[PDB]
Amino acid sequence: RELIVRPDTLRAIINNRATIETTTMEAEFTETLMESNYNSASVKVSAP
Amino acid sequence: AHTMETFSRSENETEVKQDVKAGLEGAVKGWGGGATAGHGNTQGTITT
Repeated sequence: RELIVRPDTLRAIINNRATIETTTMEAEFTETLMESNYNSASVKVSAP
Repeated sequence: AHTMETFSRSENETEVKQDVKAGLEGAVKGWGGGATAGHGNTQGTITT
């Protein structure tokens, strides 16, 4: 619904300052874990 | 025109090694014998 009566003219100002803005953000993260174990046992028994 | 670029990088690397070894031997009247033991531990870490 039209709330106001159509005016004969409009009050305006001119502004043509165009702007372009681009932002890029990259993030990386890497985490490597390594573990290792070894156990050894040797036994020897003798007699004649 | 105005361009701003920022870059950051962090690399961390860690290594730990630990080797243990032991041994025993002996003989009397030909009733010989021997023993041996070992252990290892290696831990690495890479963080980027």
